[PDB]
Amino acid sequence: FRTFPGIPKWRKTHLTYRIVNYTPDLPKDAVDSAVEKALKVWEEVTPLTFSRLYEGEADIMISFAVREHGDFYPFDGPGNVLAHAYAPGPGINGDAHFDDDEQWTKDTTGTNLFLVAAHEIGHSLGLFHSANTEALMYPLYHSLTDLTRFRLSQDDINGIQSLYGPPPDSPET
Ligand SMILES: C[C@@H](N[C@@H](CCc1ccccc1)C(=O)N[C@@H](CCCNC(N)=[NH2+])C(=O)Nc1ccccc1)C(=O)O
Ligand SMILES: [Zn+2]
Ligand SMILES: [Zn+2]
Repeated sequence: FRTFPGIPKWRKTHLTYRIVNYTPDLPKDAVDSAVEKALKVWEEVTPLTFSRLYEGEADIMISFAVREHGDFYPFDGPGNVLAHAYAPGPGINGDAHFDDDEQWTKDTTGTNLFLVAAHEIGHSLGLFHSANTEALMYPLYHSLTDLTRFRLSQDDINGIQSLYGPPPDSPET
């Protein structure tokens, strides 16, 4: 995890997101699921909340692109960069791009989209590669016998929480 020159942090908890386009491999709902999942993954370790917008300009407008797609980060075929994302902010910032020139799956068999989505989103949220191998923010793909149990490492939470931090358990004191 990391911050930025100005400290990454949205001024609102009620965030919005949107998938501009999908990949010629997965179904729509399936793709959106990856985000829906990535979001929840962080929702578990932040007070933040999310909402989808059938139309309009959402805060996190997730949009895929192959090869060149603006800026200076030209995709190229399958493999390599699976998905990249920038710190939070207007314009290029907040957004997240995947590789449309790559296969995708909804579980541990292909390049688990959600698994990748929870990484890119991390950049969007305001944290970068962490110092743990079990972490999904690590600069290397990481799977599990059962992703249905997957979780972010303390390394990841460290930042996501340090920048925010959800409330304690209700049934307490
Ligand atoms: C590209 C961006 N996103 C990562 C996701 C890594 C990840 C880890 C754990 C769970 C999900 C996702 C990514 O796609 N990394 C690439 C490496 C990009 C190197 N770029 C460069 N040198 N300019 C990656 O891991 N590719 C890859 C694909 C298949 C197998 C192994 C690695 C990043 O590197 O920060
Ligand atoms: Zn990009
Ligand atoms: Zn990364």
